[PDB]
Amino acid sequence: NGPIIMTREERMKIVHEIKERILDKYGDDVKAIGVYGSLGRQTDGPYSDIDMMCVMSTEEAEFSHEWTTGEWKVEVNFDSEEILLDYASQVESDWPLTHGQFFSILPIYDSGGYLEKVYQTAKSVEAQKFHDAICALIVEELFEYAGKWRNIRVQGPTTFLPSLTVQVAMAGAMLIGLHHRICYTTSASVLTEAVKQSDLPSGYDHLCQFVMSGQLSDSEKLLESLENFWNGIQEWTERHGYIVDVSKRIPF
Amino acid sequence: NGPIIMTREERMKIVHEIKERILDKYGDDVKAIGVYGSLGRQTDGPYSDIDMMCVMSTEEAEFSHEWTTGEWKVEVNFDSEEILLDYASQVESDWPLTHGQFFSILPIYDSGGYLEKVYQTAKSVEAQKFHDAICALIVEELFEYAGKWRNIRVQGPTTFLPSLTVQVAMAGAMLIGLHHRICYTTSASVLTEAVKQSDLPSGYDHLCQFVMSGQLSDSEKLLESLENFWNGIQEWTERHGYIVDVSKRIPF
Ligand SMILES: NC[C@@H]1O[C@H](O[C@H]2[C@@H](O)[C@H](O[C@@H]3[C@@H](O)[C@H](N)C[C@H](N)[C@H]3O[C@H]3O[C@H](CN)[C@@H](OP(=O)(O)OC[C@H]4O[C@@H](n5cnc6c(N)ncnc65)[C@H](O)[C@@H]4O)[C@H](O)[C@H]3N)O[C@@H]2CO)[C@H](N)[C@@H](O)[C@@H]1O
Ligand SMILES: NC[C@@H]1O[C@H](O[C@H]2[C@@H](O)[C@H](O[C@@H]3[C@@H](O)[C@H](N)C[C@H](N)[C@H]3O[C@H]3O[C@H](CN)[C@@H](OP(=O)(O)OC[C@H]4O[C@@H](n5cnc6c(N)ncnc65)[C@H](O)[C@@H]4O)[C@H](O)[C@H]3N)O[C@@H]2CO)[C@H](N)[C@@H](O)[C@@H]1O
Ligand SMILES: [Mg+2]
Ligand SMILES: [Mg+2]
Ligand SMILES: [Mg+2]
Ligand SMILES: [Mg+2]
Repeated sequence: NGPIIMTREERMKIVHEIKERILDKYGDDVKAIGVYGSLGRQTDGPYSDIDMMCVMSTEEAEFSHEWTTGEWKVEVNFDSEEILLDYASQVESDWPLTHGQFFSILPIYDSGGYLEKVYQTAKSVEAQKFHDAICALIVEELFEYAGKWRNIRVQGPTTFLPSLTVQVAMAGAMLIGLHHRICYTTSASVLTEAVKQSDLPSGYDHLCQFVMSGQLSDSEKLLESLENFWNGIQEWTERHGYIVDVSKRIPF
Repeated sequence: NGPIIMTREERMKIVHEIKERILDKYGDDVKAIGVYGSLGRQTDGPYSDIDMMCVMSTEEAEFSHEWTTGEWKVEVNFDSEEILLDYASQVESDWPLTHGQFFSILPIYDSGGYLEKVYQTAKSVEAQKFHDAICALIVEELFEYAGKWRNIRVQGPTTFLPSLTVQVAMAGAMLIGLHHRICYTTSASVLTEAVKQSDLPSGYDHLCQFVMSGQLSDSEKLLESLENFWNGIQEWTERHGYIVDVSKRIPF
């Protein structure tokens, strides 16, 4: 019934059982096996799960095995070296949430320093990619969110405002992480680490304190905190040179 | 800045200006042009944006133009017929959130009934795809969320509980939408439409009204409501046959 409590040593025993199954099934096509997530960081809790990544020599390989035993859960990703390195150098809007997995890999099997290659690739991403992701985030996510809460103020529904506020605070956290080109430790610590960073957009800290405390019932204060954060954004982007093109009416 | 107030008539003027550029640039490679989102449903609000889809004849075409003028925002997706039809028949975990776009397309240009083809494809998916997506959702998301809030109870951080509770309520809404094979109208109405459907898992209704009202500060009331919803999941999946074999420790 649900995830049960497990200690670190029992989880690692499962990891090596899976590693032996992987090597028995795929043999010399396995280049490397590593553990990421909290278990790879050696900070797994009693109810933490298991996340493993495998580097294959197998040409264009990209698949995953994700299952439960009813008591615990495992996910194993299988990728070719080319596919994995390409993904590790691609900066999407949620890069600060996702790509921390490449910075604390616990090696389990490695025939040729592949896990070190993935780490070097992830930490050497060209600065321009973060600049482009920040500008895309403002247009694709933040500008759209602003239209949604401004609609809520004039026509509702207020029952969406708590969920929307959570999404906006998360998007702002991604914006800060992209600026500092720093990945957050884990999903549970995204907002906690975001508000402790420097160069915050004005109004972001105040907005986060609603989400972190759970006080999301005052719709008129939420709308005002969102509006203050939005105004802070375009300040913030012109100070750091993240300028968005608003000049073309049809840009194709 | 942000999105300004616009009327429906101003939005439709922009749509026909964009369609007119599309035909000039791509000519006979344009199979169809349609409007989706709230404008395609003719329920756009004062701050709503513009969402358009374009079916191309050029095989493997898949690109998008998404921009702002500082005052309003537009997104135009360009897809080949095969890529679009394939996507319209694939049932992911967020299918109830995304695939409503194929059920209320406002036609603007159609050289061969392609927009009707996309609609028929979207509504003619065999039930097995929804059964598999429901089972995948429980393993990949709900079981994982249960481990995360159980970690919060024993080790924190409690500041993540409001955001996690919102994610669980959304995942439950996807679960209900997949069961009934009905997509939600828009993101703002996901929770409102989810709790009005029949055959809900026990405890989901109570959990949603925490999220819909914004009262997410009582951490222990949230944790108990989450556990009740999780218990409701097990009876609900048991009763409807969304069962996966969980007996093997490594099922590959
Ligand atoms: N593998 C290389 C590369 O991966 C790409 O795919 C992405 C992404 O699409 C995929 O997400 C998976 C979903 O597609 C699938 N439906 C369910 C899986 N559970 C998803 O896995 C990822 O998301 C969960 C989130 N619960 C991660 O588990 P966890 O919370 O325990 O976190 C462990 C560590 O992983 C990082 N992290 C945290 N949150 C996320 C999210 N939301 N996405 C991705 N990574 C996250 C964080 O550092 C944390 O410490 C799970 O580990 C994670 N794998 O996952 C991969 C990227 O990993 C493409 N398939 C392709 O380009 C190529 O294969
Ligand atoms: N086009 C065929 C197919 O699309 C696939 O791509 C997906 C998905 O990856 C993509 O999401 C876009 C992001 O990748 C991009 N970074 C930013 C874009 N803004 C995203 O567009 C989609 O998400 C927004 C969410 N705000 C949608 O806008 P909106 O709130 O105005 O909603 C309009 C209508 O669209 C439906 N809807 C609602 N929420 C969503 C979300 N989260 N995703 C997708 N659709 C949503 C709903 O019915 C509502 O009435 C935006 O319209 C939407 N396009 O978008 C497409 C899926 O549409 C692949 N690229 C590929 O398989 C192929 O191209
Ligand atoms: Mg984990
Ligand atoms: Mg995991
Ligand atoms: Mg819209
Ligand atoms: Mg839109």
